[PDB]
Parts: sequence; C-alpha cells; structure tokens
Amino acid sequence: DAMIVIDGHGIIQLFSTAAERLFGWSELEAIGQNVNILMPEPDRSRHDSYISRYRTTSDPHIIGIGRIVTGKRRDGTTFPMHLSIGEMQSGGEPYFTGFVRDLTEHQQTQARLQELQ
Ligand code: HEM
Repeated sequence: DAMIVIDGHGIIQLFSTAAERLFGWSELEAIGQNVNILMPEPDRSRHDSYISRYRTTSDPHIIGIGRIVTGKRRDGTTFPMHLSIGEMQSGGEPYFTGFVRDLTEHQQTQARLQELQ
C-alpha cells in the first residue's frame, strides 16, 4: 500500500511509489515537505503538536491502534484512509512510518448502498 517515513519533526524522508499514486505528489516533491501537506485543516496545523505531544508523554493515540482519517491529495480532493503508525530509531533520532490504505471505494459502495434504501 502507500508508505511514508518522516523524522521526529514530521518531515517526509521516504515516500513510496504507491504513495505518489495516491497522494498526487512525486517522491522528489514530497521528501522535503512536512507530512501535514497530506491532510486538511484542522489536522494540518495541528499535526506538529500531535507529534510533539507524543514525543513528550509517550502516550500513543494512534501508534499501536490505527485510525481512519481524511487525507488530502495534491489537487485538493479529500478522501478516507486507514492509517497505521510505526515507531523506529535511526542515527539516534526517532522516525515514524505510516502505512496507508485507501478507503475511498469502501466509503463509496457503503454510501451508494445506503442511498438505494
Ligand atoms: C496524512 C493524513 C494524516 C492525518 C489526518 C493524521 C492525523 C493525525 C491525528 C488526528 C493524530 C492524533 C491526534 C490525537 O488523537 O491526539 C496523529 C498523530 C500522529 N501522526 Fe498523523 N496523520 C496523518 C498521517 C501521518 C503520517 C503519514 C505519519 C507518519 C508517516 C503520521 C505521524 C503521526 C505521529 C507520529 C503521530 C503521533 C502518534 C500517536 O499519537 O500515537 N501521521 N495524526
């Protein structure tokens, strides 16, 4: 599926081919950016504090739990996606990985089934 690796500051370090397809950003364009470019407001402006709160309390809200959220593509379109966050260490500093599963089709079929009674 789509995978993203960021450093302890939310800056994208690695961006898989499938993440490019899904988000609309090539790997080169993404790598120097904050991960928040992939999400809409209010999460966007709050993501850095989500990361900071975790590094300070060590209390996970998504790590080891998973969560369905709304992500944002480059063209502006938003979409539902499941997210799993993993924690890793490299060169003494923390890095996090995000495995993403696009749930757009699921949301569509569900919504479609409901509108037909
Ligand atoms: C792109 C759509 C994304 C959205 C909407 C999103 C949203 C959120 C939200 C809502 C929180 C926790 C807020 C709370 O419950 O306290 C959070 C935590 C965090 N996110 Fe994301 N996130 C996104 C993607 C990512 C990705 C791709 C990564 C890593 C590659 C990531 C790294 C983190 C980390 C490290 C935390 C804190 C972990 C924790 O609280 O357990 N996020 N994110």
